Amino acid sequence: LNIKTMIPGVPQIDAESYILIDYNSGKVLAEQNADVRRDPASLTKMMTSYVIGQAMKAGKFKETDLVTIGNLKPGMQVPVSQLIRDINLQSGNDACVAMADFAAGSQDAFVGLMNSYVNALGLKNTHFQTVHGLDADGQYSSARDMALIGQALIRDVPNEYSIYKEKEFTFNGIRQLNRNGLLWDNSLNVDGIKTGHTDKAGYNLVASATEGQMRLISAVMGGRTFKGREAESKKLLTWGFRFFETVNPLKVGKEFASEPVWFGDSDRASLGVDKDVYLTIPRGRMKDLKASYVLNSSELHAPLQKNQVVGTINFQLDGKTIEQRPLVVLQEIPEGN
Repeated sequence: LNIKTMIPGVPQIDAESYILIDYNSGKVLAEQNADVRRDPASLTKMMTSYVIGQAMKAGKFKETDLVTIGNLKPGMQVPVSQLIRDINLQSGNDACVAMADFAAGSQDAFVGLMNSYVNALGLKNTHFQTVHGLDADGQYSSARDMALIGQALIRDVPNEYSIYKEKEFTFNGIRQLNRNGLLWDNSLNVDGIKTGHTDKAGYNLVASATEGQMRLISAVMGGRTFKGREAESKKLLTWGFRFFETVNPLKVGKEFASEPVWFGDSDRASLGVDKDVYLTIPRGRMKDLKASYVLNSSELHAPLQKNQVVGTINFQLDGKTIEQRPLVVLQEIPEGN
């Protein structure tokens, strides 16, 4: 029933590894060697910028604060806004060392923070050695881990992430461009990430684009040619938006169902979810998306705690449950008698 339930063929991507994920759902739309350990090269500055965003989020320093350059010439004073624009748009290696020392006291302690953020994110194939990644040796990542770093940037530090769409900034009366060529592509709404090239790392790009409420993240690593620098990723984004859509069937705190309660201070339980429901399904099939729920006991008896789990919501497509979520009590019901 062949055109409704059709599974699209993934385009040909000329690179060694790639992954395409939906920012909200976390769904994996396409993947090839996504867990293979490779050199991220200057994609390493994504994690560097993540750690800086977290420090600014926590109030440790601000954009208007002044940084002294040490061992861009030594002893000049540069605002944080400039140094992080240099890191984010230009990938400047100087600015990474000046910021690591400002923020963490030394490079090594900063590297120590990079790698604990790797474990906090759950990344299983990334490890850093320097703040900048210049050393063609020894440090590694994967297309999957790099896209997950991209997502955490957008999610955890939105004030850091908003800097990556700036097209230009002025280092000292010197106008500097963002190096991410996809920002000027009028066919897409790209607002991110990082570009990097090393003869052994190949061409690498972590991009993010939006269409409607939908956000996609791609990571292509070890791209083989100059002319596919931007084009390969643009293929993959475009493909993902053409065949898929992300819908949001249920938000936190909304009443999904209502069920009778025995023995409490009220006779009805307001039921829902404790986390937002985002799903990624084949474009155009929403009106076929059905939701239903099953309870774990026949009668809901009091007491009920707020966010207690009393069942499961089953999201279905073609008689296929594509996702299940815990159904929770949205408002506490103390035992009445």
